[PDB]
Amino acid sequence: HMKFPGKRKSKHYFPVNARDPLLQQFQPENETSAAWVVGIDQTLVDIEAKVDDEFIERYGLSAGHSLVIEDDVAEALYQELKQKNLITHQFAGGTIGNTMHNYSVLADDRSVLLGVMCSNIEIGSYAYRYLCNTSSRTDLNYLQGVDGPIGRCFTLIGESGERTFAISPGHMNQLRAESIPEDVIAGASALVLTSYLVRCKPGEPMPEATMKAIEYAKKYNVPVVLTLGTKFVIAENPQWWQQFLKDHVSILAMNEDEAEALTGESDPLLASDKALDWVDLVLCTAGPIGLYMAGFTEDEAKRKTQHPLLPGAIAEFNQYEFSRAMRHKDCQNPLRVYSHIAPYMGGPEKIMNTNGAGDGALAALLHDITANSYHRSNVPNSSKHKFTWLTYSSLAQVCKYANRVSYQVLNQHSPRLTRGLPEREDSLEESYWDR
Amino acid sequence: HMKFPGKRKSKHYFPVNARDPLLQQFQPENETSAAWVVGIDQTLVDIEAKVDDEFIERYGLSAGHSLVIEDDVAEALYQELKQKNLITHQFAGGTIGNTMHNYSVLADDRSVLLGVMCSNIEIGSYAYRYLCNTSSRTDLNYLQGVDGPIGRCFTLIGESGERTFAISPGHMNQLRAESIPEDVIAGASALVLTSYLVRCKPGEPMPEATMKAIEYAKKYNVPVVLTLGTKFVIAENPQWWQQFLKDHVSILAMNEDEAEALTGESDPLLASDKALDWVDLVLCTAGPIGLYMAGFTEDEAKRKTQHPLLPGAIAEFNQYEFSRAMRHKDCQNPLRVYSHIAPYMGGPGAGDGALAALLHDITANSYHRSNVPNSSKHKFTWLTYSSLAQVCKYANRVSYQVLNQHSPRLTRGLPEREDSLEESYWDR
Amino acid sequence: HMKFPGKRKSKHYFPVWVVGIDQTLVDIEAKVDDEFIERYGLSAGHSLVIEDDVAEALYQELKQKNLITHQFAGGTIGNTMHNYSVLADDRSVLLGVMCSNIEIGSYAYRYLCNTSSRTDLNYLQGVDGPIGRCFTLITFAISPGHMNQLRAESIPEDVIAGASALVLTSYLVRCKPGEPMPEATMKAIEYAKKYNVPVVLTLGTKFVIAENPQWWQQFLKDHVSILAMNEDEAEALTGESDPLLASDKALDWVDLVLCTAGPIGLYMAGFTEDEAKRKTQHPLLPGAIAEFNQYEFSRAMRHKDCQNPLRVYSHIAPYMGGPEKNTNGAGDGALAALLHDITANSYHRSNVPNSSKHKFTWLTYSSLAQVCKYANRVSYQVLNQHSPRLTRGLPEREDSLEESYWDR
Amino acid sequence: HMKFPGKRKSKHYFPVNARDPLLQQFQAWVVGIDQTLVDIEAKVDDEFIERYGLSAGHSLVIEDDVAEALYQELKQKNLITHQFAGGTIGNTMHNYSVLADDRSVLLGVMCSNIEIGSYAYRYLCNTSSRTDLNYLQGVDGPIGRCFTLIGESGERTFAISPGHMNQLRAESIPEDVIAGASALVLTSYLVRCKPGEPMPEATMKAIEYAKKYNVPVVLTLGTKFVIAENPQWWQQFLKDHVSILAMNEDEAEALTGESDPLLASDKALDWVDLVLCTAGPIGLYMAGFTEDEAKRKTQHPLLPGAIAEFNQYEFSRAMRHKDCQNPLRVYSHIAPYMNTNGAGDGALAALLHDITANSYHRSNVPNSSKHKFTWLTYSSLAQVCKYANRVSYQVLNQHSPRLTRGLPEREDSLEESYWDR
Ligand SMILES: Nc1nc2c(ncn2[C@@H]2O[C@H](COP(=O)(O)OP(=O)(O)O)[C@@H](OP(=O)(O)OP(=O)(O)O)[C@H]2O)c(=O)[nH]1
Ligand SMILES: Nc1nc2c(ncn2[C@@H]2O[C@H](COP(=O)(O)OP(=O)(O)O)[C@@H](OP(=O)(O)OP(=O)(O)O)[C@H]2O)c(=O)[nH]1
Ligand SMILES: Nc1nc2c(ncn2[C@@H]2O[C@H](COP(=O)(O)OP(=O)(O)O)[C@@H](OP(=O)(O)OP(=O)(O)O)[C@H]2O)c(=O)[nH]1
Ligand SMILES: Nc1nc2c(ncn2[C@@H]2O[C@H](COP(=O)(O)OP(=O)(O)O)[C@@H](OP(=O)(O)OP(=O)(O)O)[C@H]2O)c(=O)[nH]1
Ligand SMILES: Nc1nc2c(ncn2[C@@H]2O[C@H](CO)[C@@H](O)[C@H]2O)c(=O)[nH]1
Ligand SMILES: Nc1nc2c(ncn2[C@@H]2O[C@H](CO)[C@@H](O)[C@H]2O)c(=O)[nH]1
Ligand SMILES: Nc1nc2c(ncn2[C@@H]2O[C@H](CO)[C@@H](O)[C@H]2O)c(=O)[nH]1
Ligand SMILES: Nc1nc2c(ncn2[C@@H]2O[C@H](CO)[C@@H](O)[C@H]2O)c(=O)[nH]1
Ligand SMILES: Nc1nc2c(ncn2[C@@H]2O[C@H](CO)[C@@H](O)[C@H]2O)c(=O)[nH]1
Ligand SMILES: Nc1nc2c(ncn2[C@@H]2O[C@H](CO)[C@@H](O)[C@H]2O)c(=O)[nH]1
Ligand SMILES: Nc1nc2c(ncn2[C@@H]2O[C@H](CO)[C@@H](O)[C@H]2O)c(=O)[nH]1
Ligand SMILES: Nc1nc2c(ncn2[C@@H]2O[C@H](CO)[C@@H](O)[C@H]2O)c(=O)[nH]1
Ligand SMILES: [K+]
Ligand SMILES: [K+]
Ligand SMILES: [K+]
Ligand SMILES: [K+]
Ligand SMILES: [K+]
Ligand SMILES: [K+]
Ligand SMILES: [Mg+2]
Ligand SMILES: [Mg+2]
Ligand SMILES: [Mg+2]
Repeated sequence: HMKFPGKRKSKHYFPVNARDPLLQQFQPENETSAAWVVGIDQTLVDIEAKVDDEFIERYGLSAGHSLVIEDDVAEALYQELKQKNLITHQFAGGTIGNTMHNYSVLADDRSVLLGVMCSNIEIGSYAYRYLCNTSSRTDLNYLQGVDGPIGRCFTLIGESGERTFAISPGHMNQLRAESIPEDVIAGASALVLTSYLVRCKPGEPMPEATMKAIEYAKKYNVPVVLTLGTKFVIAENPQWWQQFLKDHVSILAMNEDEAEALTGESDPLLASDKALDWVDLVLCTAGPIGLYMAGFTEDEAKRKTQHPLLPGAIAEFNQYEFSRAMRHKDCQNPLRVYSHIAPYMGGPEKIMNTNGAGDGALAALLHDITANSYHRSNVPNSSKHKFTWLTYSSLAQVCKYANRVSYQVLNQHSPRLTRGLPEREDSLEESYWDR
Repeated sequence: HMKFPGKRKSKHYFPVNARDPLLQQFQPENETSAAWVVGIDQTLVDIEAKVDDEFIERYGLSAGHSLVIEDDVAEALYQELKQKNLITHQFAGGTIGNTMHNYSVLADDRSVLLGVMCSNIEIGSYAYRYLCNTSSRTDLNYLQGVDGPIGRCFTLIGESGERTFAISPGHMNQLRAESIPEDVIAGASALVLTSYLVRCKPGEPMPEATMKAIEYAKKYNVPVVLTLGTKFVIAENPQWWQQFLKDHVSILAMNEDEAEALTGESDPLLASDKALDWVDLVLCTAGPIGLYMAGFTEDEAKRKTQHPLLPGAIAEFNQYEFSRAMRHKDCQNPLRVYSHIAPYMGGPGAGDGALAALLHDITANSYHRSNVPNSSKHKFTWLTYSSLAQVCKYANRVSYQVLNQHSPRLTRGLPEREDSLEESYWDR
Repeated sequence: HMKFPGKRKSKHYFPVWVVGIDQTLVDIEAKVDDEFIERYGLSAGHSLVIEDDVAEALYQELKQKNLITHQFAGGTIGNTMHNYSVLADDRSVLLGVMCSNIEIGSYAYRYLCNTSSRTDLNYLQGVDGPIGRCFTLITFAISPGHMNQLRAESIPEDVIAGASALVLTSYLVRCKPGEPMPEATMKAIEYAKKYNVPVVLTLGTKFVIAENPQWWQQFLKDHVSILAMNEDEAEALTGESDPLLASDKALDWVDLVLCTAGPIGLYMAGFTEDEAKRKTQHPLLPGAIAEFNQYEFSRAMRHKDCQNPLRVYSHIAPYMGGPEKNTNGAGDGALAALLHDITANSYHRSNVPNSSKHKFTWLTYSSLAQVCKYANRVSYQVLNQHSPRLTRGLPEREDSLEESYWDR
Repeated sequence: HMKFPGKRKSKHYFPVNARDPLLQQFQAWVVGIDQTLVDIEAKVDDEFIERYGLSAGHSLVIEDDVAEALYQELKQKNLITHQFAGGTIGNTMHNYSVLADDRSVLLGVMCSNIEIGSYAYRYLCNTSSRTDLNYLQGVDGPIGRCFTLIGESGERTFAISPGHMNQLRAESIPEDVIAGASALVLTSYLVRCKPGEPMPEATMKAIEYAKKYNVPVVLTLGTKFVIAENPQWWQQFLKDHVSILAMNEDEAEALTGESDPLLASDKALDWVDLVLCTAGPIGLYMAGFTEDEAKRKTQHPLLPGAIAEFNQYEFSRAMRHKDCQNPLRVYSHIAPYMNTNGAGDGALAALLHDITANSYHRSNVPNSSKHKFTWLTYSSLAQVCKYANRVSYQVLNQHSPRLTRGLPEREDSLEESYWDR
């Protein structure tokens, strides 16, 4: 029942749901299908508000950071916002919670979320709000119970632009590795993680559970995906993250600042290319520069672009933009391919939410990767396969999609979407509304 | 931040978001505020499964009904479904929960639901599921706590497409009149009820709270909306329902059979017309016949159709198809107007979907009036933003969407219009 | 030999001048610290005059440490006439001052080597002093020199008589008293009324206008027919913070209004014959004036020439979502586009009396909506480049032969 | 901030404004010498031509008093129709900047005191904006006047009143300006001067710098008569100094002796590295050198000619004989698209654009496939002919030999819908 990733005209027909006539005389009586995506996150609740730069330093914060805070310092901040009646919005959050939420909206298929949740949920609470607000098709039944509160992210915006985060973890890192459902990760087409998962008070089991999901991920050949949580967290130990990506990660989500922190390259293109030594596919959100994508394709199946060749540190880096991504392991003679797209319709008027924008362009990519798993099980004999790809569409096309989604997330306050993209009406549908 | 009702090319520009530059020169120093819709329901959870028509009779059920059952009968049925591993789908339900859910998906604005909810919610439970599944923009913060379980609706399919429903109410009818948020209903553009709300064990407060919600609705001149839950519920006392509609209800949703039970008219058009004696606007879903709509417009502002004139018991009833609906009270020379549309693309809970579309159009008028009071769309105090012909176009398309899927709840709105610039972008 | 205004496909066939007054200026650009501004008694966002010796002190600090980045011709009306000639490929006459003896490498030298070719400077007036120096600090610091010494005898009556518009800036009355520039300006306006030449006015900062808003209003009624403006300059003139309303209130005094609303886009308001109304095919927009673009598609007339005048409005948003990163010279560019369209009407009427585009005494060649389209595009061009002066017109679409020729 | 040469769809992306966010994350002009001249155009009788010792189709110097008599009769009878800046190289530097929207430096003379309304004033108000005249030299005399005398037939006779136009001194040649250039442009008229005037000496000092810093030298011709006086000296000039030769069909027959344009250009290729000849209505030919390893063969039919199938490798980029390791001779010709004097002066500007474009794209895009070797032109000979042919067509549909309207660029898919909105 999954939607098509993007709005481009496709050469091959996409079924959308298995009840399709041609597909019904086609599929077997016993049909599995049902392709999904799973991620791990620190169950969080955003509490957004604008504040003075005085409010920032008064609580030991720095602009543009994501800093954890002590429990007593947080209650002091919580009380000052209710006193001054400064709170503007309360909604679900989490770099990966947002991503799973946006995935379900874009594809209208299920996503499983792994994390924590109050064992007893009272109405009107932060844990309650998290549920009423989470997307419908996002599945929260596999969460784990905790006797404490879920996490609170005090998103402080201040003057136009930089959005500061202050985290009251609560029990958000109390996820145990026994709570990782083996069967869910096996039938997944990607496992999505964020750099914030290692940031925890020592001894908390979240990292223990995260590595356990990766165990299952490797068992069943499920790509591991990683998004990053600010430049400062990474620059502390760049070589540790580098070593981590080689062993486990297969897909890397990133922005230009987070990337230079990892590679030492002020050029996103080079940072992304240097990253390809460690992972199979890289997405780099460069803010106003646009976004880049770098990955691998089979050298025999390369498709050369029809756009002008772009200049860059790597000459003509989009030369095979129209190739689809494969995992390095699945290639016989892997070839590096790169692509870049500029902001949609010249970008927004207002800078707005640049933090959750990257977390959204990622969801677009996940959609395309799931779509490949979905269309492969429903139409296996298709020209779209018998080569073992990673993405259903080409890098150029996936950029086209993810770029359009980021524009959606930037042009609104929240980082979570509630409405998918508008698809084209055919002639019949068009005349219907015009009649 | 509300979406536009339908996908038609509009003469007047719809702001969509109160942040629109053209609207901030227009907008005062303080927020202009969006509108919303509220409804009351028996918090329910659908539990779908196929069974024999033999299985139906084994629990005192009839094909095609919606029947309550006692707790011992319910625990036996639940155990038999888990035993044979027969359950196929579990999701949120309720005639009005669905409608409020679909409204939020279609409009992308907030909807308030009033009802019950376990005060202690354990993970994996039914009360848990209700939350994880309800749409985001549907607001459940105003539900009421209960020491019991929410309702379970066992949807049983009879192989021919027949849907039998077996209801284990639990505490779903325990909504108290104090729990009705007065301020929520005041800023609403409609209060939505379902005929199922009167079905409860004696002494339970649900009816008391219902009368209390309607009380607030009249305070602030909020239209009351009523959808019906089967012909059988109405045939019990059709003249009682008639009396209810005159006093309270302003908008009536129905299907052809539900209507015949209420008015005695096997012709939907005639039944709807008779219904207009009691309410201000009528939506009647006639299945494969299509769906009809009947309402009032000011005889001064009538806009005559440009489509061919249709034959029916009411001669040339679509003559003013293109008029907008008003409430009878707001009209000085009220005029009856009718419209009819056939199924989308020849045909393949649907009625509860076409209603949601109507709610959207009514909220859109409330939204566009607060953001652009100067526009030609408000020389008078209308009920719908669009014309009956246009509202039917929308509701018909939505019911088709609910038919082509299994569940009665939508998960994604309709495909929106792609302009020329977007097209070139994707085709690049 | 004039170009077509815009790149839109035209129903009527185009076969293929304007005069203005300015304080002859030369831009000298440099970026500086916010400390540098207060160190010389300046304020941000102004155009503040400075003395000749104080000007020499600022000039010298820029030469020592070499902070000057770019030097080019300037002046709100110098830019506008310059950009007009680039866009239309027709002549524009500029009136002002100029060193009577010009040495190679000088500032007066540069102004000539840099001014557009098709722009005609022969009617300038000689002065034994220097032209003006504008020190652009990223605020403007002005060393007037002799820029305001234009004498009214130097106003060529015959030039303005055969013109289709006279273009002025509010900066022409801002001068040390006793300098003759304002007198020369009034003489041009006197000539303009004789031969029925529309008067055009762009404004030079909110501060200049807010001092005595009620006076400028009266100026526009008597003389002005076309008003160029930005959103701030507009609130100062009318007291209406809404650009739509401000532009509307200004229509009480003038015949046509162009208001650059920065990121909001740009508005336009004018008059058209109620018989010749052409109603828009775009959605009706909301605003303080309901459905104000209802007749976006009418052509512009002067209030006097209408028998049943009707007010008509249009609004368009920034091109391609605005730029990536010079919000000043843009308005001075958007204006040039309007001039281009107005010249085209007098041009297309004099070369093609048989065409249907002259059924009435029009002001604009195109529709109000179509003109906004054109001016909007030019503003984007002025924003993407550094200087406020254009160097190449817009690219026009070629036929199939050009397509096939270049690809072959 | 330079424009792209031509309107063809390019395989490689052209940065245009060096701001372009692309090249910035990993982060060029042409100079010429001319006799400062002013065109004064007018229609005249065939009696008017002979009356001052002139012949139709020449560019003839005249005495100062012979000029004063001619000037006075044109004002008396009110015969002058247009007055504008001129000079075979003045046109070129002007037209280049119009087409490329980048700077061009011009070297010459100019009144040290310029009064309003004068000819020196007019020259500046009229010169292209982006043309830089700051490096000119001051002179205590009047600038040159070229009286363009046209007849009803169309013959454009030229009468030159040199004044001090040939007083350019070799010290006034800016050493560094020519160094960072991509071409040094000269005209056959620079050696033609009254004896003792230093103008030819200044030319040789500019050429010194050109070879010093490896700047290709360019040469355009005036009329066939200018060369037929001494064809063998011009030839000898080309070998040592010139790297690029500009020519038209008649000017060429006088230098090479070939009534066939193709052979003449080929003969000239022995002395210089690249030759362009304007063949009037026959079209235009181009000949040069390319690396034999990277030659790219045409997709057009092979043409018959004095050299059979001369367009066999039309699509190659041109190199200098010196820069080639194994040079190959390459030829191309294009016919007219869809003022016979100034049109050729325009096509030269077009080629300069492409040659600078290579210099511009090389400094901004060192990594591209377009700079493996050390090329001369950015585009292919077939593509370069397209451009210059297109420019010459514009020069004919207008009066003056200087342009005011560069080429109109192709409207995009996105833009076109905007203008259609
Ligand atoms: N315009 C455009 N096209 C893209 C882009 N990315 C990939 N393509 C094209 O899609 C074609 C492959 O179609 P599929 O990807 O197999 O089918 P799909 O329509 O379901 O995606 C490729 O062409 P091909 O098969 O090599 O050539 P052909 O056989 O389609 O002629 C490739 O050139 C893009 O960003 N823009
Ligand atoms: N095609 C079509 N049109 C419909 C339908 N229902 C109403 N209309 C037309 O819409 C017009 C009114 O526009 P509004 O309702 O005020 O604007 P809106 O479309 O943006 O809401 C009416 O025309 P009017 O105002 O009388 O004529 P005009 O002023 O629109 O020219 C009416 O004829 C329908 O089902 N199909
Ligand atoms: N594309 C476009 N068109 C606009 C715009 N504004 C006005 N028009 C249309 O231009 C037409 C008038 O054309 P002119 O303005 O005379 O011709 P032009 O193209 O040379 O300017 C009008 O209708 P018409 O029916 O085309 O004229 P007619 O054929 O009835 O005379 C009007 O609808 C705009 O922004 N974009
Ligand atoms: N249509 C056309 N093409 C010309 C002409 N002259 C040269 N070319 C083509 O230009 C290509 C080289 O492109 P570049 O010069 O590097 O790129 P450019 O488009 O930016 O100039 C050559 O093709 P290639 O790369 O070998 O061909 P392909 O593999 O791109 O098909 C050659 O065929 C001409 O007159 N007409
Ligand atoms: N998982 C996680 N998400 C975070 C953290 N800090 C901020 N975010 C989320 O990041 C998003 C903004 O980029 C919001 O959804 C925040 O709630 C953190 O420490 N962990
Ligand atoms: N992604 C990626 N994997 C590599 C690269 N070089 C070696 N490997 C992997 O390292 C292991 C050693 O062969 C195998 O799993 C390879 O696929 C590289 O450049 N990129
Ligand atoms: N409120 C309410 N909804 C019901 C009842 N019986 C069935 N439904 C719902 O009606 C929908 C099908 O029309 C499903 O969501 C059912 O759960 C009932 O008694 N009350
Ligand atoms: N709905 C409805 N109310 C009516 C009608 N005729 C009179 N009324 C009542 O008359 C009053 C005037 O609006 C209200 O009480 C209405 O309900 C009718 O045809 N329909
Ligand atoms: N006429 C005039 N132009 C000015 C003044 N101040 C700045 N400018 C010019 O206005 C342009 C920027 O809008 C630049 O060319 C400035 O040099 C002034 O007082 N008068
Ligand atoms: N611009 C303009 N002139 C007006 C308006 N109303 C009257 N006038 C003129 O003002 C003078 C006094 O009525 C006459 O010249 C009128 O034509 C108006 O709304 N706008
Ligand atoms: N430098 C120079 N230009 C000339 C001469 N004769 C004609 N021209 C110019 O050549 C152009 C016509 O080809 C016009 O601009 C003429 O002024 C001459 O002797 N020297
Ligand atoms: N341009 C050119 N130079 C040649 C040729 N043959 C020899 N040379 C000269 O020989 C030297 C080697 O490059 C240089 O001085 C060249 O100019 C030839 O065919 N063309
Ligand atoms: K890896
Ligand atoms: K939910
Ligand atoms: K009623
Ligand atoms: K100039
Ligand atoms: K006036
Ligand atoms: K040589
Ligand atoms: Mg991030
Ligand atoms: Mg201005
Ligand atoms: Mg020549």
